[PDB]
Amino acid sequence: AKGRTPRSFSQRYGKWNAKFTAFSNPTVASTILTNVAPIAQGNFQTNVPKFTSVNEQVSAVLTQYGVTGPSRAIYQGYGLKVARALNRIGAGPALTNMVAGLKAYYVSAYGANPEILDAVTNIILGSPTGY
Amino acid sequence: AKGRTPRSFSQRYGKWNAKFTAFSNPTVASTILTNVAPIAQGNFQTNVPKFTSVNEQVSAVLTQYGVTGPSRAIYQGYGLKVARALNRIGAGPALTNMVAGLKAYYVSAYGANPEILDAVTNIILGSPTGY
Amino acid sequence: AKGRTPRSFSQRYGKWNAKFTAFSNPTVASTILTNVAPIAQGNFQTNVPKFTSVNEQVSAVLTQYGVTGPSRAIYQGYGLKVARALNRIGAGPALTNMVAGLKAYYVSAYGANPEILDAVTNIILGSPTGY
Amino acid sequence: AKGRTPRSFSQRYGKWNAKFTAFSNPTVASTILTNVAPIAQGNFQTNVPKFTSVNEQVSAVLTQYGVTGPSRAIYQGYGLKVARALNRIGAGPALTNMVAGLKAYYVSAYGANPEILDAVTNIILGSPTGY
Amino acid sequence: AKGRTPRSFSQRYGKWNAKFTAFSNPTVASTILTNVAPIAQGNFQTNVPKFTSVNEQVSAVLTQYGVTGPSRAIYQGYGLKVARALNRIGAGPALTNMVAGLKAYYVSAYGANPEILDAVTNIILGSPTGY
Amino acid sequence: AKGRTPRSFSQRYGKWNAKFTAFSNPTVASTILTNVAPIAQGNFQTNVPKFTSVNEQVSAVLTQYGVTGPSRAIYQGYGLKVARALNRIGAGPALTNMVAGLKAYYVSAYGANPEILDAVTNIILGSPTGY
Amino acid sequence: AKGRTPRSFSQRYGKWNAKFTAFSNPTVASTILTNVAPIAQGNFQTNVPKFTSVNEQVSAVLTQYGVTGPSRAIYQGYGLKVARALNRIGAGPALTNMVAGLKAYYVSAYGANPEILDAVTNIILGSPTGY
Amino acid sequence: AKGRTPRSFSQRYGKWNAKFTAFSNPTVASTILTNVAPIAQGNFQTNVPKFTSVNEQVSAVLTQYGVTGPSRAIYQGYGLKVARALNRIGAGPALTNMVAGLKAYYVSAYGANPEILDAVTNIILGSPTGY
Amino acid sequence: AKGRTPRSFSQRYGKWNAKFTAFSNPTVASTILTNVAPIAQGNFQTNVPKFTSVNEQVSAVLTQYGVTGPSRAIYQGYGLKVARALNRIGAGPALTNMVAGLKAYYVSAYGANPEILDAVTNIILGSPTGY
Amino acid sequence: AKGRTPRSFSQRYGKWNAKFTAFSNPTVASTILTNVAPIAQGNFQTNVPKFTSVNEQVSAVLTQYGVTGPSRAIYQGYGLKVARALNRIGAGPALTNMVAGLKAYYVSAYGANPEILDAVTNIILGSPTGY
Repeated sequence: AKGRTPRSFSQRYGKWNAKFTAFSNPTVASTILTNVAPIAQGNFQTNVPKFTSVNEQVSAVLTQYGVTGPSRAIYQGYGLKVARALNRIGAGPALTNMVAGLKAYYVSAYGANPEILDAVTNIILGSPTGY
Repeated sequence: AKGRTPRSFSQRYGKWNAKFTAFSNPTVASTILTNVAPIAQGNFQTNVPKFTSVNEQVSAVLTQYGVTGPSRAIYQGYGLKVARALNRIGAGPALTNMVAGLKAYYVSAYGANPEILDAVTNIILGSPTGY
Repeated sequence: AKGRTPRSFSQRYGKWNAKFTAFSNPTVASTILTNVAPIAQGNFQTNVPKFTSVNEQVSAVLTQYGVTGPSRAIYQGYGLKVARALNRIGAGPALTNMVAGLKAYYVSAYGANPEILDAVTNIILGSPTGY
Repeated sequence: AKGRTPRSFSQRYGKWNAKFTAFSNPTVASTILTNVAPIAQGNFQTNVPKFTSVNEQVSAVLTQYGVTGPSRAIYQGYGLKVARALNRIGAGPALTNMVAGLKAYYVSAYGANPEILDAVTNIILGSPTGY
Repeated sequence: AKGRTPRSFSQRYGKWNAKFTAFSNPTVASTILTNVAPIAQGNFQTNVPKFTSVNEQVSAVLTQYGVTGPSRAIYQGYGLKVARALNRIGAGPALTNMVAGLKAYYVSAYGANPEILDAVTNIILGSPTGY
Repeated sequence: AKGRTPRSFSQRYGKWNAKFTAFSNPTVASTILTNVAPIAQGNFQTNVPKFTSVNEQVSAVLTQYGVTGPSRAIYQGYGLKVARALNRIGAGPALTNMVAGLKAYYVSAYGANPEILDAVTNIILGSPTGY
Repeated sequence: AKGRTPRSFSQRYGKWNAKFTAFSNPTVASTILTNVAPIAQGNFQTNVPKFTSVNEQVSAVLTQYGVTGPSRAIYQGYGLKVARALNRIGAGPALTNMVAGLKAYYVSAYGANPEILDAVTNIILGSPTGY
Repeated sequence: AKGRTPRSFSQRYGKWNAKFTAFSNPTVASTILTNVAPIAQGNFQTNVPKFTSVNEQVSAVLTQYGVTGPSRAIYQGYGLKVARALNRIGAGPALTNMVAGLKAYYVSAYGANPEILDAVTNIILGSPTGY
Repeated sequence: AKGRTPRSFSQRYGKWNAKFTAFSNPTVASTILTNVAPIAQGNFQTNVPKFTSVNEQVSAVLTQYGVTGPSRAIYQGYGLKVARALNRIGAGPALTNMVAGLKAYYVSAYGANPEILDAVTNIILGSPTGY
Repeated sequence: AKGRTPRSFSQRYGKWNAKFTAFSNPTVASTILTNVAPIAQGNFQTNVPKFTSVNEQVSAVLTQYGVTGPSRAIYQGYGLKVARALNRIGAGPALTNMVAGLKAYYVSAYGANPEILDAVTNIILGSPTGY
């Protein structure tokens, strides 16, 4: 019962502004954040290492291909994207379909190199295709 | 002088946790949010109508094709993605490159229909390719 | 969701000014800095030794070549730049590309001597080219 | 009488730690920042418009050449670098020397396109060489 | 009766440390600085414009000769040195002696260019020799 | 990011005045100075003996040449100058260049005696030229 | 329903005089201007930077070509006109048509130089024709 | 002594804001407007009839050529432009140059018809060229 | 819409008198001036040091040439005029043109000495011609 | 006893700021302006007609030479300049000298036309040379 009726700009803005003005009260924000602190810490500790390690391995791979500067971010980004998929749906044919989709995305929108995308996918999933 | 040295999971977690604990203070959160409220309201008012209108137009287009349920989300998402591109870099060859990249992304990763993607790109940009 | 919409000068100034005013509060600044103090100390302790060593060794090299005064800053700066690259991406073909680019930068913009740049690169990376 | 005797890692660390511990005091930070707020606002207002305008113009130039994603950052960064030089020393032969050095830097280290570098320095300085 | 008897390291250190420990008192420091604030402000206002103007003129001169980076500081420093002399002893034969001595100093110790030193002392004093 | 934009006299005066007014606070000054006290003591103890010994040796040398009164300060100053160089850059060709430059400085600007300058350089470095 | 019936001189004068006499009331003018002050400030802040930047760039271009005095105003005006077009309709074939028409206008009516108009169009739009 | 030193965006905005805030005071606006009312009425009375009559004559001319809707505004605008010129500088060769420039302007930018432009300038000035 | 219609002496005088009478009101003058006070202070602090320094240097140059009395004002005037140009348009060919024009102006109208004009433009701009 | 001692920037600024802060008082400004109103009116009435008539005559001259736009201002200004001389010193050899100096000024610094300057001088003084 959250997205059942259409909400126009006026309604979205009104409700967003009401909730923002409410969260800016000292007691409201303090209470909410102090109560959600341990769960947030647990979620960070559960999820972030899988992505920090991907950062480190993709850095190792990018240094061997001579990629420097902001052009590194491209492949770093792609790697993180793949890791997200592996975290969300697991390994299997769906992950293969998403890896192909992500490679097409990056190659045709951002001019990424298919060879370095294969190298990143190999360091993350074990195979260039990911089977 | 922000992303100059590599940060491991320990350093990221420690700094994120220090900042999250600091922001949970009543005075800190209330002060920051009460100071940034008008700029946030202005940015919302400046940016969201361009996306609410895309929502309504793509809804109208999707009803003409019989798309129902979560399958609508796919195309809605695509539309917003395209709108984001138009908002960020502007109209021109870069926009056509990104539209082609997004079409490849969605068709090959999420099994989207090319005809409905063309119809959505037409209602948003004016032509299926976006020239 | 940080650099997705373009920000004009008035928006940048409004947000920067709101945040500067919020941080000037005694409670906000004291809380944030007292929370991030141990992490800042740890980052300083892990990173700065690598650069104090470079300072010492480039000083030793510059004394043997007769460089005095602000002209030492030139080469000191160059050295630190190279060290930054080594701290960021590691050794390999990428570090080679960046060392060549930095040598071109300094020789063309600041009238540096190629021989002393080779000497600083030799004392830092082990060889003039840096392989 | 600031950089006259050599400082080792332990001396730099001790002094940086002393000053950082002192600034974390509520009264010290509050006083310093509340006193320097108007001058910081004046400096922001004097300087930042020159760079936001460069951002917008280079965005326009980059959309006509088909550059998307983090590849834009490269050229954006280069443009800002050039603007920095024009703000520091002004127009003249020194600016020509630095523009040549910056093009060498970016082309050799980050693999930039010479034509797009020419277009960016043309929208900023008026000429590809910058005379 | 200030520098009449010789002081060894132990005596210099004892007295310097006594005075530094005394000035660290809240009342001592606050009283002394609050009392000397207006006289210090007047001294600053009286003296600094003569050197800000020298900075701007030497910058205009250095851009015409293609000097960039730390190599500018050399000439900038020389300029300020000359301005110091002009402030202290005034124009006349003593100023000529000191200009010759400063040129010898800079050319022999820091590898400065005689032509740019002539241009700098010409923008400051009106003549390359300073007569 | 400290000397990247040009500051005029009004900006320099505004920031200097703000910082001077802030430091005159009892808590600000007392906290900063009490925090930097041990590091300042350590730096004094590390550096000042090398200069008190130079004072003693140059005084011994000057008594053997009949130098009395303010004329002693000249050579004393030169001695300290030379010692500064030795403490900063070390022994080598750069120290030779700086000793030659300082000799030219003193002989041509302050009318010092070349023989006594050679004697002071001998007592400090071990040779008149300093090799 | 504003421009539907023809209005002669006496009707325009009667209505203009009525509205001007009404706005001269203290309460009327005070209320209207106090209510529109924030929106006016916002419109100024969003629009004027784009034109001040044009002023500085065209000033730089005109100094390089030797234009002095009121003859500068000519080209300044032209530049602003071009900028106005880019603000209103955007980049594309319509902006090309408007730029060609504006060049024809100024070269025929005000004796402007075609090559300096090309240089102004180049600093503003990126190209002499502005494609 | 009004346009002698360059004003940046912050200076223009500051002065415009100060003046706009001052004018919204009840007494300031009321006084200024009730003082300038008779002079404004006189200026309106002496100037506007020349343009109302031009509007009527150009309306009559446009109805004879079949121009309807917003396409009328074009020529109406053109006529007023010519009328402004005849009011500012008078009849003569300068008016010939300006009429030629205005025709080139409107024909190249707004796609106006040369025949209807000749008819409008003939009903206004007496001749198609305006001699 | 300020200088579009010609104004005779009666209109200029009537409007000037109305505005002078309005400004003499206590509330009007007080509000306007109190509102524009900080911007005026900032503009004074921004611009006047450049001209105070020029006055001081030109007086220094004039004492060396034996110029006394109101004859000094001539050259001071020239100097200030030159500084004005440098503040307005910048350095470049346009400044060369205006310096030549100012020298011709002063030599032909006021009987100034060409060599002393060379000396003044030398102390201000760097060379007698000003390149 | 007004210009007998040299005044530095801080003295000029302090006195100007004192007088400006004083004049912003309601009573001070009101009293001064209300007292000087009739003298200001008389000075305006005595002087401005001589310059409005010059404006009208020079407009008539410029229209028959084909001068349009901002280029008119040049000659208008020149004319006013000449009229100023005639109002200050009157007719005679000094006026011939100033007319020659003004023609040199305008032709060299602003690229004015000698023939149109002759026509302006002839309509103002009766002869191109002004004898």
